[PDB]
Amino acid sequence: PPLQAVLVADSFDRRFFPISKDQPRVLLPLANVALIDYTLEFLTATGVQETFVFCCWKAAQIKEHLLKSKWCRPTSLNVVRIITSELYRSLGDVLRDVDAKALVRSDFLLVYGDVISNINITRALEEHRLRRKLEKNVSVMTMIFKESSPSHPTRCHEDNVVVAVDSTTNRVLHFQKTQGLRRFAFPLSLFQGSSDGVEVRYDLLDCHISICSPQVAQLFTDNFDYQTRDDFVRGLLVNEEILGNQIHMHVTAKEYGARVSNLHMYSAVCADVIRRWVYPLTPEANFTDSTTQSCTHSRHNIYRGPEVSLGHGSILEENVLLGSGTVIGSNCFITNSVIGPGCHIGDNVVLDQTYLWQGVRVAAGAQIHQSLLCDNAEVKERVTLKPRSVLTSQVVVGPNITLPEGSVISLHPPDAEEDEDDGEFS
Amino acid sequence: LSCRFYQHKFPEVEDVVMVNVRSIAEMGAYVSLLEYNNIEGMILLSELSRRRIRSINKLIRIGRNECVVVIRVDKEKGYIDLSKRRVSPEEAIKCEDKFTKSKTVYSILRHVAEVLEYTKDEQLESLFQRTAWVFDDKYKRPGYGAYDAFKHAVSDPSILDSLDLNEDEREVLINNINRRLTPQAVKIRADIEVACYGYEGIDAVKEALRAGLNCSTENMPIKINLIAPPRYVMTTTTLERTEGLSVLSQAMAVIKEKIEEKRGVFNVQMEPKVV
Amino acid sequence: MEFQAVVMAVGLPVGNKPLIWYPLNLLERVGFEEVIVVTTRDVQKALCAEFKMKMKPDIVCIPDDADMGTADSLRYIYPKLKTDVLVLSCDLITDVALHEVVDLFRAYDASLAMLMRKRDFIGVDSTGKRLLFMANEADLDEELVIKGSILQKHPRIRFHTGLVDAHLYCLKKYIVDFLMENGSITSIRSELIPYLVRKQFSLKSLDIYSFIKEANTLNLAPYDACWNACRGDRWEDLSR
Amino acid sequence: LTTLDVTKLTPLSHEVISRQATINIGTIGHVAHGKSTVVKAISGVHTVRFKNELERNITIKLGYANAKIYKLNFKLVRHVSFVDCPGHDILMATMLNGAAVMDAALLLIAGNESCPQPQTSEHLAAIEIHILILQNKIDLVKESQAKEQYEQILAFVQGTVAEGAPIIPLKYNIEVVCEYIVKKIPVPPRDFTSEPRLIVIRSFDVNKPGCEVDDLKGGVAGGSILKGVLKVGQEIEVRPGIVSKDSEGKLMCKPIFSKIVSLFAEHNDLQYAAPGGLIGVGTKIDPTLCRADRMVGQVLGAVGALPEIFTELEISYFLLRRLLGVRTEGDKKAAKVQKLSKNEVLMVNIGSLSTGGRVSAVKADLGKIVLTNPVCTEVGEKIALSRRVEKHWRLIGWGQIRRGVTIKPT
Amino acid sequence: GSELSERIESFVETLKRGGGPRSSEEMARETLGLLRQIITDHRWSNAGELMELIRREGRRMTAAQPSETTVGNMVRRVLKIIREEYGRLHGYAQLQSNIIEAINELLVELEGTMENIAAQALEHIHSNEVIMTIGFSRTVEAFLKEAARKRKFHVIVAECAPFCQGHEMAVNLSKAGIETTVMTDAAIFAVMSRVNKVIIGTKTILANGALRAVTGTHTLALAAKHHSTPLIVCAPMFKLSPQFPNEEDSFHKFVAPEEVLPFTEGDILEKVSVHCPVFDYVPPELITLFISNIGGNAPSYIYRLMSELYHPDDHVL
Repeated sequence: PPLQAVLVADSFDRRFFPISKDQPRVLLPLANVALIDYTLEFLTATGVQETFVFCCWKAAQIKEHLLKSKWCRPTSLNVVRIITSELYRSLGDVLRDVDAKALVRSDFLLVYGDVISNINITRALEEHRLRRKLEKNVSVMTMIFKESSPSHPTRCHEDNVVVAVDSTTNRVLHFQKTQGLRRFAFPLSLFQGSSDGVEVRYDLLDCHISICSPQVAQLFTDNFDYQTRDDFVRGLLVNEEILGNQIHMHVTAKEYGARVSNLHMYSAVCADVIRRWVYPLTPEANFTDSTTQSCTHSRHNIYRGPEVSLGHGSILEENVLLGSGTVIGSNCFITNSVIGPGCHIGDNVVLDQTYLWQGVRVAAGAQIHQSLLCDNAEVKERVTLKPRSVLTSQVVVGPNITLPEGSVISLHPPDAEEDEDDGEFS
Repeated sequence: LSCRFYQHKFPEVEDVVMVNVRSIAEMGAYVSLLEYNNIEGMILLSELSRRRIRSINKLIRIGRNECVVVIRVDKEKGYIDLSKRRVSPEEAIKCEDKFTKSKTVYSILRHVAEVLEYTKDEQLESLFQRTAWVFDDKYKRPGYGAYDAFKHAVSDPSILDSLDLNEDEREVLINNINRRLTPQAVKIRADIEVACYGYEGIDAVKEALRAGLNCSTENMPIKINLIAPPRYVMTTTTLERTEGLSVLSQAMAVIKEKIEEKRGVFNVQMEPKVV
Repeated sequence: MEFQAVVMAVGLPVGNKPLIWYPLNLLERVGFEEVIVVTTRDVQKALCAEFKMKMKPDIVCIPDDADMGTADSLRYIYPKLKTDVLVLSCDLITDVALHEVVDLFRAYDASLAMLMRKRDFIGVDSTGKRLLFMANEADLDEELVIKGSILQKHPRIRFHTGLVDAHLYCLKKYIVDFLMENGSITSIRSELIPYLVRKQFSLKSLDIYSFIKEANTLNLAPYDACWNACRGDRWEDLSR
Repeated sequence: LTTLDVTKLTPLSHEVISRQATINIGTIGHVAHGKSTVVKAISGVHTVRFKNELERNITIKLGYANAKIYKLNFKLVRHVSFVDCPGHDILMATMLNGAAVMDAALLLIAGNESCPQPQTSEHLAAIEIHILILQNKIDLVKESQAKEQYEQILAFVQGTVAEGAPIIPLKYNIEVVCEYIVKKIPVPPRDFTSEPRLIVIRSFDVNKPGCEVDDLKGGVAGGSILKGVLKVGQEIEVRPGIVSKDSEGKLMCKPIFSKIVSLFAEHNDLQYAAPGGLIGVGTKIDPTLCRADRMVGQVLGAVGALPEIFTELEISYFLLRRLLGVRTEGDKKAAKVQKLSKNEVLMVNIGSLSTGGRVSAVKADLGKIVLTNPVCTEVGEKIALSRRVEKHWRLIGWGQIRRGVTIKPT
Repeated sequence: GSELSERIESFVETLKRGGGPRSSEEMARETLGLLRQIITDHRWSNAGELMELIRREGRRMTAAQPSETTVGNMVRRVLKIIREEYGRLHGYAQLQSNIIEAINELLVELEGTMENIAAQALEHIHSNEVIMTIGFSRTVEAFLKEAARKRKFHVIVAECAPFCQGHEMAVNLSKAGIETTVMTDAAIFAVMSRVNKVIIGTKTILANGALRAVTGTHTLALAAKHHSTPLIVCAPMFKLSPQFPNEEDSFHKFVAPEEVLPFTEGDILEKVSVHCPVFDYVPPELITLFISNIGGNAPSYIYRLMSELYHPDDHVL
């Protein structure tokens, strides 16, 4: 049987604002490569023969971005199907559109468009097919989690996930998040329904690579109230003797898998990509065959592109990526940072935990900590940036203007905190 | 209990033979001629390749079968000079196919003599000369003629009735030939998704299925089955699978034309492949 | 001396042999040269004369009151204990090698170490030895609650449902000191378990350990487990 | 065996020539999986078995069970269709959405106690509407059943203000209840002269796996006839049809016309089919177009029904304050239907069409619910509105369709 | 045609994603079959046009994976074979069948490599010997498992910390009964006082006699040079590369750091820098002897095999 996949290239939450008002979240680059390219490379290395990409907002930009990629070439083994509609606004709308179109056949993957992973899930699909052949198509969804300590900066407090499963047969019995909960409540019918074994798990980072049966689309066609994934599992687990459908689980300990929904998830996943945690998917390997993204791997995870033209006194110590044509001045100090292609850096600067995208221009004397600079940006001299600052789509910051900790400045007034100019004061 | 493969005990000059290397010496590589009752030959050190060869063991591979061309033969001295340099890949493939057909004929006559319980090698050689070498001398083709006569006798046994070996030996040879060289069985299965979302959808689907079943040739019935609601399986259990795949492709094209004439889609879920 | 074994009798020798003989024999096998035994007075205050008719080396039988509990039983013998307390019961015939719970009491320096053998839902850490939670619906209004600090410090907790308490504990000195300082406890099986399980969820803290055996099982006070006691003693007491 | 034919000009509801589907008798009580056993004791356990599949919508679909109540080698005159829907709120939203639905309500009462499930059943029967009370708790003591019948008659005396005048306190009791239902429930007036509209509730596939090329049965749909008469050979008109969004925008609904090859009920039905039963039509439809409950929610008209496929319906939002008859011992703000918030899913049950819709906009008298699937009932029909309270779809309000946005492709 | 580029792109992303196939002799056979498919599915008038073509696809195939040199040196060996045939035919139309039969000769040379090393293996093993190896390689385990047929000795298979592949070598040599001792990678100088000689494999032999191999073996070579024990590098001649060590810093292959420090370590993974190089560099002065299928060679002789198998005009590829 072939391997189908559904890719949700539009996560419908209002989190990357107003970064998403310029370019959708799946087109934002971690290290000069968009997230949909990472997801398509993960799907092609998985063994998926056909994908179904779904795009709602700014969909023409996504289409013209991925049409010139590696996966829509005729030499691609993984064929894609670009499906767009201005009507759907949720993941359940996507899955009921799949059920109305009848695209998949059996045992299809379901994934978002901003999932970073390198898991080969053939063992999980073997277990899912064996359970479907044994229980006569009773088990429906096989969720995939990664073992992780809860103190890790990857899993933030917005989507820390605690489950209650079986350790014998790996079926999911309870699922909840920790969105503002000090004491967690668990039901009691899971112990009476399974007296052979039960375990609670807080060590599971959610990768959102839930491989499914087409009964997921059936239940999404029936239940119109199921808006997204955790709605579906929270409605499926509390109703067991009606619409039985026991969800099973797979745990990965030797491969990486995550997604992004914050600046924190973006920064942690980017720091894991630069520190090669998602090997083989590394920026110097150039899994997307493009001459403007190939790099060379030096010591201490220093990735250098072509024609960089470093200056005297500029030191790169740890986890630095330099794109194509980014010029760097003298006496610089860059660490733990990703620099885009075609940038301009001044003199006597520090850049730690920062994400500079393409086309930016940094003047001399600028001190940037833990920030994010989007495309075509600019900053003058005598500026020092604080942690968790967002600069978005050519915002100019004038001299003698230090930003606070909470700082998001964009061209849109009400979505950001302010709108800047040649002078930062109004 | 063994014998040679052809009526001659020694190969002719420039005749490519299939050998297996038994040992390596300084003068060359000692081989055994598998189609001439394991007589000893020698591939020369100068004839092992067209390139300068430092050592004989780099390309000998004692235990591997190889095609070598005969350069010099001496029936009195017992010297057979062989050469791997002179043989071409086309001649190597020809010698491999000829050795495979001659080994199949040798196994068939060995099974026939084991059924006849002829423990003597002279009676087995007389059976060889009465079954295969007579056809090889009549058609003037060693290996090809006997295999062609056996492939014709597996279909029409009138060629086996001309052999005057015995009353039971001819029947045992015909049974061994029909059990060894007559495995004419194949199943070219294919999946096709033909449907019609129109007025007479099921009627046009049944008409396309009847038009596909009507295009089935003789001794090759294209059996259609409903594997799914939108998908169908068009199997064909018949011999000559190179023609059976073409017949299945023609039936699928006729079904697609009958589906498109009645305003219905017709996708090919699977091409014509053997089961 | 490291331990002072205390055998409880709260409602007894109804079977093929005396019910007091198996715990005492188990104790007198591996050490335990002096045993403190508590007599029963709820059903009848005359079993102590039946307790002094055995052939052990040394027994300490004391009279007790009728309306009393296990926590009151430990508070009654408080000025006569100077070391760690190892609590037992009468209706507990176990083929389990006793040294596992004592090894877990010594190796990690635990504050309480207990033995179970396959109602009360328990949660024990993935190592299989240190417990973290235990509760029943006799005292729970809500279904089940888990503290956040024990999930931050221990991310996976294996829960068990069919485990029953064999009533073989290992108390320290300060546990019995706090039990004597807090007279509100009457049943120590529901007091020393749950309060110490709550206080362990605080660095510098206390350790609680448990051994889940798979060799035999204990008995009960009622007649539900009185039919298997003779079948256990007919095939397990031949080696002892 | 029956002796029906295709010779009919003006049939009646109580016609003895059909003997397949005469009237419908709804049932809403305090069953908790007890009404199916009562319907099997009244009609038959394995009597209704035509085409089974995987249970897709258990609580959203209503199950019909035919019962040929005979009298006197017995003689049959009228049959009753037992409509046992899972969940009393689904049967209440279907009955209170127009006309000719749940004609003979049967209040399955229990002689054990007077719990709140019977109060919710009485509230649903009052919101739907001829009631038929029946005590199901058989095999009790005489004084205990007398006190329970006194308590039930005291509860039904408060029920007698609205509709509370049935009286019934194991096979003999079922036969007496069947005789009382045959003597009490009158023949309801059904419109036979109109066009046949078969609202599909559960579709099935009659083609088995690995069938022959010529022996292919496609599109064995199943539903309920609202009004009219459906004959074999008439071209049915699926008004919803195939909804396709391949134009990258507003989805177009192509109506697929299919010739009705047969009208197959639970028994071997004739060519003519009347309303008041689970009418099964095997038409000339493809198997992919009519999969397992794929063609549900489609109004299978006969003469080109006027109801067009609406994508967004603006109706009059009129929600109740509390739930009808649902009040537990706690009642800690549970029976309180909230206002229609934006982007909220609602299960609008227009007659038999139970379609989901998001609340796009509403200003104090009218909510413009954008439906997920295309629905086509009428331009001013009584549309209900439900909401999942706690793992169960419960009714929250009713209204009248004030405006719509129609679309009809070809 | 198109199927050629299908197979080429499949080979390219197979090398890009993981190790497909597992061992190297199958990969060399795949590379030679792909190269004969490239020379049998094209049209050319001069040999230089096919030379530029093969240089371009060699650049592509080594840009797929710069750490694995077998495809690149196989492309370079095919290039030198084409150059030798053009030189011997220049001093025209029969060139293609000559390259076909030369590739067939290279395939017969390549299939009988490990068994030739096994045939010459008895010239390096005496009775009651202490052998220490590193990593896992089928050549060295075949070497030892057939050298134990007439001799009795001891092999100490030391595991490597990123992927303990020496456990497979230990359970494969223990089935033959060579008294296998399993140790870690930290006790090598702790056991170098008793190891008589070191018989290891490698991944790539460099042009100056140096070699990249499984990581931790430069430490083993340093300890064996300290104890003056001879080193036996049982290596075939398709792992021979002209790539110099100091060349654009593209030496080591770094993999995911999960095998060194797991993801369940805590919040301390953010402020730590974990590297996992699976290969290591050994200079030729720490190597005593190479064992190829043509015999034993010195590290002072790798330049002659380099000039005999490769051309200096094809080092840039």
